[PDB]
Amino acid sequence: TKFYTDAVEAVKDIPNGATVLVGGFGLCGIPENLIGALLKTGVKELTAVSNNAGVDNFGLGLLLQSKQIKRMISSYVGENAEFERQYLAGELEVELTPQGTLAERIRAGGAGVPAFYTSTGYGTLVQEGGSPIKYIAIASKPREVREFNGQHFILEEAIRGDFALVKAWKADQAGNVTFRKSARNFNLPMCKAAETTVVEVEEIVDIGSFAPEDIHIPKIYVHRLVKGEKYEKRIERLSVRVRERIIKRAALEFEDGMYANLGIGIPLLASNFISPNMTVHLQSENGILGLGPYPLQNEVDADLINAGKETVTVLPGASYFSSDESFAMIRGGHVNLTMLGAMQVSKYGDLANWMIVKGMGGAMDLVSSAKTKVVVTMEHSAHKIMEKCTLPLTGKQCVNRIITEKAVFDVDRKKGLTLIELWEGLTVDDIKKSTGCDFAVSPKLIPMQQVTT
Amino acid sequence: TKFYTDAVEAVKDIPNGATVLVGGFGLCGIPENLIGALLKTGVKELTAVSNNAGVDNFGLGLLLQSKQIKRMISSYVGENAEFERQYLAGELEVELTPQGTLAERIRAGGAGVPAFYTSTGYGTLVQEGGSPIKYNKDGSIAIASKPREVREFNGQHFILEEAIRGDFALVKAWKADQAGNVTFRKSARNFNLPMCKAAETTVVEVEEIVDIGSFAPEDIHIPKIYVHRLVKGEKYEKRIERLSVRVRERIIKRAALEFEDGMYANLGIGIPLLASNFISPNMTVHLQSENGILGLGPYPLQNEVDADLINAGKETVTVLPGASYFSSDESFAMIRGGHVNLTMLGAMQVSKYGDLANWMIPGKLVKGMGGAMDLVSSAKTKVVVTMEHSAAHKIMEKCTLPLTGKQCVNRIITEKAVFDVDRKKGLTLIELWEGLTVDDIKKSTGCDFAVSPKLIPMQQVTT
Amino acid sequence: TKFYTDAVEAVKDIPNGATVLVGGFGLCGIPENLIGALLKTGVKELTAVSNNAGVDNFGLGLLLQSKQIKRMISSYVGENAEFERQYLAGELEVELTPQGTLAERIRAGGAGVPAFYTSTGYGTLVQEGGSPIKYNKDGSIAIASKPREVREFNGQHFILEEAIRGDFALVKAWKADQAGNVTFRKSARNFNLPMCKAAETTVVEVEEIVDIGSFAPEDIHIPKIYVHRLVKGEKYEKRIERLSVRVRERIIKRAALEFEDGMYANLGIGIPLLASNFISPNMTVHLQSENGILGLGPYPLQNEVDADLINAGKETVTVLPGASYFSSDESFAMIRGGHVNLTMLGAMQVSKYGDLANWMIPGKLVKGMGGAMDLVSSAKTKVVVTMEHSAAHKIMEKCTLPLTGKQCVNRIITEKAVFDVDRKKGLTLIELWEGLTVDDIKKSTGCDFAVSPKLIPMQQVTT
Amino acid sequence: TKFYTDAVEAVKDIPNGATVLVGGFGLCGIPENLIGALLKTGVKELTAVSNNAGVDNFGLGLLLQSKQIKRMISSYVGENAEFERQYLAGELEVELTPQGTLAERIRAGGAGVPAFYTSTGYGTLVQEGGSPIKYIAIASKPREVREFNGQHFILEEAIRGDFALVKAWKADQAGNVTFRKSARNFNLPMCKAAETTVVEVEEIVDIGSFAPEDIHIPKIYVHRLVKGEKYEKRIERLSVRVRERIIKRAALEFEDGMYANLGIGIPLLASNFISPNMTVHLQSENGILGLGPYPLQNEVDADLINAGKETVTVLPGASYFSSDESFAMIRGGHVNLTMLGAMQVSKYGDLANWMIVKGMGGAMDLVSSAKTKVVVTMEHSAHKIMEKCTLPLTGKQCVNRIITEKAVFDVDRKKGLTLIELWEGLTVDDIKKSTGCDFAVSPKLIPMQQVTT
Ligand SMILES: [Hg+2]
Ligand SMILES: [Hg+2]
Ligand SMILES: [Hg+2]
Ligand SMILES: [Hg+2]
Ligand SMILES: [Hg+2]
Ligand SMILES: [Hg+2]
Ligand SMILES: [Hg+2]
Ligand SMILES: [Hg+2]
Ligand SMILES: [K+]
Ligand SMILES: [K+]
Ligand SMILES: [K+]
Ligand SMILES: [K+]
Repeated sequence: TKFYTDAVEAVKDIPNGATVLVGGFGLCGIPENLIGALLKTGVKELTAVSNNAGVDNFGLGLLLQSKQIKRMISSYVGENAEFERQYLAGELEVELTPQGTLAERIRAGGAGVPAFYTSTGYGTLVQEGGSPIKYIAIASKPREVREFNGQHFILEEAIRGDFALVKAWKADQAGNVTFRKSARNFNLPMCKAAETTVVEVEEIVDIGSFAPEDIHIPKIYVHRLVKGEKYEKRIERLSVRVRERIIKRAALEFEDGMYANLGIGIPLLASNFISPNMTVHLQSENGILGLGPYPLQNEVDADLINAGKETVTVLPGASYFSSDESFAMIRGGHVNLTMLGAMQVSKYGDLANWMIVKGMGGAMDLVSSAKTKVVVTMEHSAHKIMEKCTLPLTGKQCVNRIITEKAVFDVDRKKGLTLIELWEGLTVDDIKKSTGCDFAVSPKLIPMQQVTT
Repeated sequence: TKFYTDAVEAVKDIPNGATVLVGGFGLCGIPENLIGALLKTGVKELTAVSNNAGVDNFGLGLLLQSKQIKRMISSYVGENAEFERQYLAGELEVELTPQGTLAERIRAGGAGVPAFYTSTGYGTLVQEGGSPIKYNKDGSIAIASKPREVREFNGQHFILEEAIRGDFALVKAWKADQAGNVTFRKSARNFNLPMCKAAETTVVEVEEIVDIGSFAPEDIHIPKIYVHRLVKGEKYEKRIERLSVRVRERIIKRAALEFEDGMYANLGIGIPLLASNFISPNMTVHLQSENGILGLGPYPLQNEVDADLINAGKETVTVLPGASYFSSDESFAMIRGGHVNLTMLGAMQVSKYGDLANWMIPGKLVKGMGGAMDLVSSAKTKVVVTMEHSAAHKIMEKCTLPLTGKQCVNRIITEKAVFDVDRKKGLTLIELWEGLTVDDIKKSTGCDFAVSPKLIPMQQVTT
Repeated sequence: TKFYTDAVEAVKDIPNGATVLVGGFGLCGIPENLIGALLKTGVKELTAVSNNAGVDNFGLGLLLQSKQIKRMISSYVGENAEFERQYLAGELEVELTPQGTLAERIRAGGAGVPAFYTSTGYGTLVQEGGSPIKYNKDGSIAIASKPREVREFNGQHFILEEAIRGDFALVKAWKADQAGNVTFRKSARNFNLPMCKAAETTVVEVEEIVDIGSFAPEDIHIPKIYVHRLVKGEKYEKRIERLSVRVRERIIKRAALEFEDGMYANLGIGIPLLASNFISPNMTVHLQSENGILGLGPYPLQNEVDADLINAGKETVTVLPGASYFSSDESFAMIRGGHVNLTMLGAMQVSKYGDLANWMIPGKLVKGMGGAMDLVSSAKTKVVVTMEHSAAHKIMEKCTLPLTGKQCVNRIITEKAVFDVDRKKGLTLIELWEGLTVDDIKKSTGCDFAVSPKLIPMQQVTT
Repeated sequence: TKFYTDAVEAVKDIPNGATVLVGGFGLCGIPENLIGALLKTGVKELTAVSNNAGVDNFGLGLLLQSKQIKRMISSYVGENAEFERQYLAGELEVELTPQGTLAERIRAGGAGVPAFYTSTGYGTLVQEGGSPIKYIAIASKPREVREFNGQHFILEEAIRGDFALVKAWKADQAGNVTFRKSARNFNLPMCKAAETTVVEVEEIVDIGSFAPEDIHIPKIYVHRLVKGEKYEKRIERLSVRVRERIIKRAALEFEDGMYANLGIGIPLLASNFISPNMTVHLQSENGILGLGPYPLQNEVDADLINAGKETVTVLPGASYFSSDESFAMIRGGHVNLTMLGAMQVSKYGDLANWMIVKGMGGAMDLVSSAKTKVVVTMEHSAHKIMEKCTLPLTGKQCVNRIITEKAVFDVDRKKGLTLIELWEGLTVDDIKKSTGCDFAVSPKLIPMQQVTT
C-alpha cells in the first residue's frame, strides 16, 4: 500500500475514458476528497460505476456538473436534477442496474467470476433489454435466461474498473482498512474490483489498532491510501424524531422474531405500530440489520442512514455489512418479509413499481426470492390491480399479498387473487367494481383488521 | 435465534440422508460438540459437505468411523486412514472439489446464486468428469463425476459450477451475543462463515455467550439473521493435528530469490515455505494462507501454540503485526481474483507449455486437490514451481498425471536449472547450475527449449 | 390428407386472433382462393406471417382492406398504399423481419427447433430492438420491437431468433396427387414450402390434382405428411404485378467489371442488375434470386411472360439453361452460408469501416429490409455497393440511417471513385475517374482514406 | 463446377488432419470411388463425419482398415468389427451423435447457422457429456441446456468440413445433381457444408435433362464432379419376401391414415398385421415416406433400404428426401406414432435403449417430440420397468405406452404407470410382482387385445 499526502497525486494517472468505481450510498461513505481531486485533474469521458448519482452539487454530481462523466452504471439516480437533465437530453449515458446485481457484479469482478446467475430482473427490462442508455442511440442489451431447480435466472457479467475511489473510516500504517456504520455499502466490494484502488480515510492509525479478525478490507486490496483533507459530513435528508387504514393493517404483517425489509412510506410508517412486546428486526439494503427509530437532532450521524437516505439509528445488537453482503442476504431469501408500495400489481403477482426514470434501486432484488414473503401496500385505484401490468415490471409472479384501504388480497402465482379481508362498509361487489380482474373470495372473509397501537 | 443448552436437542431432527455442511479447516474451527451429538442421534446416510475429513478419530472422522456418512464433498481428505479405506473400498462416496470452488458454491448457495463461472478446474477432471466418486473393490471407477460445462469470457475458459445448499449447517464459532450475533477466532473461521448462510437450518456452537453489545456492530462476523440455533459447546479439546514449533537446499536457495519487497505470495508446503526463511529482514513479504490468513509469521514457540491458528499445511503458526483473518470464500475470492502476486508450489510434472500435474497419482495418491487448482487459476498471478529435476522426466511435452491447471505455470526451478514458461513459445532456460551445460539439461528434460541469450549461472540467496 | 371441393369449408374453423402463415413472394405463389375464402368467413384479428403485403387489392391486401389483420410479420411491404396507411396510422401492427430470418424461423417452427443463431440483423434494429411495430397517429413509436440476444461463435456475433409456428398455413402449390403429395411451379415456391411444415393445420390450394404416381417419388416437393387439407383452387387470375418485357452509366459500366467467369452473384434492383447486361457472352455468370432461383436470364418477350417466374424486384423474368428453383429457406440458407460469391447492391450510406445503411429512412421509408440484411451477412461473400457519390455525404465516419449490416461492405463504386473497404484500416481509393484528382474525392467524402499506390483511372466495360 | 475424369485428381489435395464429410446411410449412397481414391492418396488423421462406419471392408471401413481415420463423428457404428476394435482399444476416436442432430448440425454448417437448439439428447449423455471419445483420454463435453415454451433443449453447434465426399445419381453438364431413392440421406446436406465438395455420380447428362424444380443439389454447391468408374452396388442385408403376443398387440396401435415410424424387430413385424382396409404410412428415418414390404429377389435395389439397412420397397405415392429433412420431419412431431423395442423404461417414461456401444442412431430423435406418441414393445422381465433406469437414457419422460407379453401400460410423465390391459390368465398381482414400481390400475382394465389378422 502506497501512502499519499495529496489526493491529486493519488489519482493523477486515471486516463480519459477509464471505468472508475465510486463508493457510497447516497451521500453516505462517498470519497469526497478523491472526487475533488478528479475535478482538479479534469479527467473525462469516465464510465462511473456508482450506486447513486449523489445530489446536484456533491458526490458524483460535481463530476456530472463538470461534464466529466460519459456514462453511469447506477441503481438509483433520483434527487439530482442536472443528472436527469443530461440523461433525458442525450448528453449522458446511463445503465440502470438492479442494486443487488450491481453489488454482486462488482464482487464477481474482484473474485475471478466472469459471470453468474441471479433471479433479479428476470421478466423485466433488465432481462429483456431495450431501455435507453443514451438518446434512442443506445439501448440496453438483453440478459440470457436459464433455468435452475425449476426457476428462471438471468446471466450477469462481472464489473471490473480501472480504478476504484473508496471512502473508508480508518487505515492502519500497513494499509488495512475499516468502514464506519452504513458508510460501508459499496466501498468494500469496490475495493477488490479494480486494477488500482485508491482509498481515502478519515484517520490513519498504528499497525496493531485493529483486531486482525476485524479488518474489513485487508491491505492486499488497498493499493493507494490517502488521509482525506476535508470531510463536510453532509446529510441529504435530515429526519429527526385512508392512508392510516392501510398503515394500520400493514402493521399486522409483523410477527415476533421476524426479519423484515420496509420500503419508504407506508411500510416504514407501519413499523411505528409494532408492539414493544414483539421483536422485529429491520434490514436496510444499504447494509444494516437492526434499524431503530429516527434520531434525536443530536444523535444525527451522516454515516447512518436508511435506504431512503434518511438519518436513522440502530437498536442494540445491530450489525453493518457491505452492499454485496446485504443483497446476498436478500437474494438468498434470509429476510422473511419485504413490504413495499407499488403502482400496479397483476392478477398473478407481477409488480410494477420503478418506472413510468430514477432506477429500480434494490426493489428488484427484494422481490426476487420465493423464500421471502412480499407484501404490497397501495391505494386501491384507474385500476392499480389488473390482469396484466402496463408499467415496466419489478418482478414477475412475486407479490404474495396486497393491502389497499379497501381490501386485503393474498396472491397466488397460479390461482390468482383471493380476497381475505374486507373493509367494514364495503361489500364484495364494491371490490369487484374497483378491481381490474376476477378474484376468489375466501370462505373465511373477515372485516379488515387494524392494529390497536 | 433459538438458544439450546443441549447439543442433541439442537440437531435431533436432522434426517437420514440429509445434506449437512460441516465447518472447519483440518481440526481448526470444527464443531466438535455438534459432531458429538450426531454420534448420539445416530442419524445416517449423510452427505457431508466438509472441506476436510478431520483425522482418524476426530471431527468428521468420528462420523466416518460410525458409518454415518454416505458421501463427502471435500477438497482435501488426507491424514485419515479410515477415510481412505472406505473410499478405496466402495464403502464411501467422495466428490473431490477444488477448495475455492467449494467455498464459492456454498456462498452461492446462500446468496441466491444458482450457478456461476470459475476458472478453477478448467482443463482437469473437474471440468472433464472422470473424477472418482466411488471406487469398485478394485475394478477402477464405480461412479464417476459428471463434467462441468465450459464457456468463454474475455478470451478465457471458465466452467459452470452450481450452488451448494445444505439441509443443515454445523458451525463452530467463537462467541455469540444474546441476540445470536456471532464471531470467529483467527483462522478457525474458514468455512464456518459461508456455511452459516447456506443451509435451511444453521446450528452454531460457540465457546462463549456474551452480552448484547459486546460486539461493535461493524465487527459482527455472522449477523443473527443467519443463526437459527445456538448452543454453548460443553467440551473443547483444543486438539492440534500438527505441532510445529520453532540439492534440496539449492532449490530452496534459488526459490528464495523469487521474493520481492511488498509482494503478496502464497507458498505451498515444503520447499516453497522453507524458502521464506531466507527472506531478508529488509524486505517485506506478505504471506497468504488459503485457510484465511494474510500475514503468516514463523512457527510458534511451544507456548505460543494456538489451535485456532494453523497454516494451509495444518501446522501451528503465528502471524505478523498487521495480519488479517477472513473466510474461505473470501480467501479464494482473493486468490481467484489474482490479488496474490506469487503462488509458489511443488509439482510432480509440468508441461512444455505450462500444464501442471500435482494432486493425483493413478490410484496411489487420492487425497484431493485442496486449493491448488485455485492457486494456479489466475493469469494475474505468477506461478512458480519448485521440484527436483527428474525421477524419469518431470518436465515433458504433455503431462501424464491428472492436471491441476492448463498452461498455468510461469517458471520452474529445479536443482539444475530455472526455466521461464510461456503458453505459446514453450520453455526458455534462463539459469543454469555451475557445472552443467546446456546439453546436460537437454538430456534431463523431456522436450525442446530455447536458451536465453542472457543465460546466467543459477543464483543462490546469500542469507 | 383431407380433400375439399370448397375453399370455405377448408378454412372455416380458423379462429379470431389466429396466427396464419400465408405463402407467396409478391404476387407469385399466393393462395388467392384461400385468401378469398377468408374474406367470406370474415375471421379477424389475424397475425399474418407473410413475406410481403401483396398489393392494394390482391393477396394479403384484400385482407388488410377488410380489416382482417391485426399484425403482419413480413420482410418487405412496399407497393401497398392501404398497408402503409394502416401502419403509419397505428391501425396495423408490423414486425419487419429480415427475409432469410423469416424463412429460417418458419422452417425451425416445423423442424422442432425452438431457436437458432444467425448473423442477419446483427448490429441493426433487429438485434437492438427499436424497430417500430406500431406507430402513434404521429407521436413516433407506440410499440417497439424487443431486442434479440447476442452471442459469439468462432469470433463472430450472431443473434438468437425464435421459431415461428402458425395455427394455420395457407399454401399455394402447383399440383397435388391423390395422396396429397405436392409440388410447386418455378419461383412460386418461395415460402409456400417451408410454411407447409410450420402450422398445426396446413391448407393447400393447387391448380391441378393428378394421379398418384404422376410424381417421381424423388421429386415430391412437399410430402403428403405435411398436407392436412387440400383443395383445387377455383379461380386463378395469374396476376402480374410488374410487367417487364425485353453518370449512372459510368457506375453501371464499372460495376459490370465486378463479374468473373463462373461467379455466383446476387444483384439488387437498379444499377446492379443493369450491370449484368454488359456481361461478355464469353463469360458465364450465375445469377441468384433470393425468392428461390439460380440462373436468372434476361427479361421475357411479352409472350414468354409467366406469373410464376419473377425476380426479387417482382419483375417478370426468364431463366437460362441449367437453372434451378428452390424454397425461401433453402435460398437464404444458400446466402447466409456464403455460397453466393458476390452480392452487389445500391445503398444510401456506407461507413468508413463498411457499415451499410440501405433499408429505412427516419419516417419516410418504411417498407422493410427484404433480404438485404441476409445478403450482407456473410464474410464469405464479397459485397459491392453501387451508388451516386454525394447528395450531402453518403460515405462518412458513421452512418446516420438505420444499418443493414455492420462492417459488411467490401467495395464501393460511385461515378467518381472506387474504394475497397476494410473492417479495420478503413477506405482505400483504388480507382479514380479521369478528370478528378485525389483532392476532389477528399472533398466529396466524409472521412479520411488511404490512396492505393496503384491508383488507376476508373475502368469501364467495353461492351 | 469443375469436372474431373480421375477421382484421385479430385481429392488429391485433401490435407492430413482434415475434416471430411462422407455421405451414405449404411452402404446406401456411399461415395465408393472417392473413398477408393483416398486409399490411393493415403491422406491421414482424418476426422470423418459419416453417419455410419460402412462395414468391415467397404465404405468408411476401408479407411478404418488403412488407419486413415483419427476420429469419426457418426450416429450408428455397428456391423464393423475392425471399427469396434480400434475404438475399444484407444486407437480410434468416436463422437456418437444423435442421427437427427448430426444431419441438422451439417445443414447448419452450410446455412450460416453456428448453433441451434434441439430436444434430442436432452437428459442423456449427449447433454451431460462424459462418454468416451477416446481411451479414458477424451470424453464428450456437455451441451448447454435452455428452456423454451416450458420444454428443455440443448445447444448443438454447426458441423462444417474441409471437404465433402458425396455420392449422387446424376449430374448434368452444368454441375446440377440429383439423388436416387434412399441413397440421398446425408449426401444432400453434406454437399452444402464443406469448403470443397466433391461429388461422384453414376451418369453425366445434358444440361436440360432435369426439370429446374427438380434439381436436388444446385450446381452452386458442387465444386468438383467426377463420374464414378466402378459401382459394386453392394447390398449389406439381403431381405427378400410370447413374442407373437407382443407383436399381435402392437399391431393394434395402427390407425387408418396414421404416419408411423417402426423400429427394427417387433414393431416392424407388427406392420404385417395391418388390415388392407387401413392405410398406414411408414416413415424411414434414412429418408423415405411410404415403406412397402420386402422385395422379391429381383426387385432388390441397393439404393432402397430401410433404417435397419434391409432391402425394401415403397408403395404408390411414396417420397424420398434428405436426412436433415427426415429428422426435421421427426423432430417437428409430424410422425404420429413411433414404436420401438427397449431395454428399460422408467415409471415416468424414461427410455433406455441404445447402450449397455454402436450408437443411438435416430432413436433419440424419434422420442424427442411431445407431439409424437411413443410406444415401446419389449419382453416383460430382472426388471425392465422400474422406478429409474440404470442403463444410459435415450430420452426422458418420453414413452407413452408399454406393451409386454403380460400387460399394456399407458405412461404419464407425472402420475406414472397405469395398467390398461392384462393378459388372460394373469392377475394384477402377477404384474405387480413382475414390475419394479407401483402403478395404477385402469377402472376399465381389459384382457390384452390381439389383432385378428
Ligand atoms: Hg425440468
Ligand atoms: Hg373497471
Ligand atoms: Hg483455448
Ligand atoms: Hg530422457
Ligand atoms: Hg465485435
Ligand atoms: Hg463535405
Ligand atoms: Hg416460465
Ligand atoms: Hg422385484
Ligand atoms: K415471494
Ligand atoms: K499465472
Ligand atoms: K463481405
Ligand atoms: K411423446
